[PDB]
This record gives sequence, structure tokens and C-alpha cells, in this order.
Amino acid sequence: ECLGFGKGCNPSNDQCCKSSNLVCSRAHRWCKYEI
Repeated sequence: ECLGFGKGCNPSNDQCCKSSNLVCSRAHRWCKYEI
């Protein structure tokens, strides 16, 4: 089970889906795209 873009998750364990290359931000703590 992964988290789509917008879902909030923990930074130590990024649970965002890797299908759209999403990572959990550190200040917002949510799935975001690469900068």
C-alpha cells in the first residue's frame, strides 16, 4: 500500500507511491514531486 500525491506520511519512512516519483517533504510531511 502506497500514498498518492497529497497524502501525508512520515519522512523517516517515505510511504509515497514510487509510480509518479513522489517523496514525503520534511516541512509539509506529504507526497510531493522532485524539485
